[PDB]
Amino acid sequence: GAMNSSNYAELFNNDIKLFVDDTNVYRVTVHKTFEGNVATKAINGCIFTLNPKTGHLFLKIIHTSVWAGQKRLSQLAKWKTAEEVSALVRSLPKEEQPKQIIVTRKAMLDPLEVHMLDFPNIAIRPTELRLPFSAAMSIDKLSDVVMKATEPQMVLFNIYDDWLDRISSYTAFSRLTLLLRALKTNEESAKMILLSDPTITIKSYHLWPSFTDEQWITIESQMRDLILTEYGRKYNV
Amino acid sequence: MNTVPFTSAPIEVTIGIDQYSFNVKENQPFHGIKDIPIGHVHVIHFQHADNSSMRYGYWFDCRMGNFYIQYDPKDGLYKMMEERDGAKFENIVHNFKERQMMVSYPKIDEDDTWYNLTEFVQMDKIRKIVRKDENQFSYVDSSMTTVQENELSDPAHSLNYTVINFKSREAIRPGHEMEDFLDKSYYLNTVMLQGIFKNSSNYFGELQFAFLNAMFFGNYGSSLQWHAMIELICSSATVPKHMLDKLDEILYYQIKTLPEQYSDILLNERVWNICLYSSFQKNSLHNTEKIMENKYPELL
Repeated sequence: GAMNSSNYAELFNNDIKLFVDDTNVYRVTVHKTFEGNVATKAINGCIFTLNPKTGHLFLKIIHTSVWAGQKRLSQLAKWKTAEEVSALVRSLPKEEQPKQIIVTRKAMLDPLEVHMLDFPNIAIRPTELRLPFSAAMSIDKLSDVVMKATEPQMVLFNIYDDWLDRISSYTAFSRLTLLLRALKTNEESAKMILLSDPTITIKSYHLWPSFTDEQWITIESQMRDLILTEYGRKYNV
Repeated sequence: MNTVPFTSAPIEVTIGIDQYSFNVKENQPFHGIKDIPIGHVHVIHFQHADNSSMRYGYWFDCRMGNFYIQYDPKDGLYKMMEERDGAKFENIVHNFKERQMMVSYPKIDEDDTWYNLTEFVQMDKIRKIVRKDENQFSYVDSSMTTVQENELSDPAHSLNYTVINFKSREAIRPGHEMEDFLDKSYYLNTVMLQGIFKNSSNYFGELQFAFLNAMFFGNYGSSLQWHAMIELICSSATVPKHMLDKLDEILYYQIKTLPEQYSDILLNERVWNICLYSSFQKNSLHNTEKIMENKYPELL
């Protein structure tokens, strides 16, 4: 059924599963027209499809050309997401296809379900968790590859860099969601925290800086403090 | 004008015939129902004074034979049976009328209610949904389950309605996932009307029979079937104009005939608000929409 705090450790067993997040598929700017009316302009987008056990990220770039001459775009985005997730599953060898797909927004259930009719033994599940995967375009190298794209394109990443050489999936995913939660509530400070010290660099094949174990502890503390501050501000507590 | 005699009434029971019903007391001298209008199907049904669970009954057409009722004390219920001996049957029927022990089918001459609820119901199609080919009449009760319900257990006792499932391969063409799921016209007209039902009268007939089983026996799967066949039309952008107008009449007399106190289990809130107000066909059910507002605005 729905994924919540209770059944949380199921993410890290040896059943292949993916998260699908559609929040950045259809991205717009809003502006005024010569005559004073409002208009949208689309920019490039991405499906965020992630295996939380291994870190592998299947970043499917959604080029503005896909919207050309289409109506009801926010509804289409959901069907285009599902079509692309389904083609990704079909492209994977049988033993790599997932047993479950977990959608971060419940409106994706019916479109994915319909696109996956060919895979009845793959369970499509909602979640009650409030995951921060929309902040993915706050990771500099992911936003860069999305914005530069000139055609539809799939790009692969390990969202955990090399962390699994030293920590568990459970711990890797808790670090990833804490970094992304921080980036979501206050992007400017989050990124300040990550980069203040020019002597800690990002390897060319990595997304995050190359912190030592001790430096990750200080960072995680700094990201926690950020998130709680911003909460007091929001709610006057 | 046809007759359905009863051998006796050994147990206190409420007897229904179509949309009429009578109370009969234990060993009251009751010997049948006369003046039943030839030309339509009919349903005679039962609810014992002691077990207000399990309403049951029999679908029949008097052109297809001479039928009568008889209590079975082993099985504990009123059974319909057929008499093949024509003379013996008229002899029973005449002697009971002479002794005036039969109630008269109580139709008002202005009243087209039963015709309007049964316009497209044919006995031959009923017998394909309730398969029991050794009888010319059909038994249904409160508890019988549908073929779709069984897939999610005794098949001899199943209601073999046509299976409708919006999230199925049958309903969704590969490559038209989004189109066919938002606009079921292809599932309706090609798969169901042209493919399975062959024409809309058979479709309307299954629809109407499903409603009558929900109404008279509270059969929950029939209620599910009726709402599904309605939803499939209302969710199709392209429906023949004749079907739309006929559907508005069909639903109106169904909503009109429903007992007021049952509107809570028998009317699916989501389906009706979608059909009358969101679907492609929101504006094509003017009569149905008007009687639902003036009689059950709570639901909406």
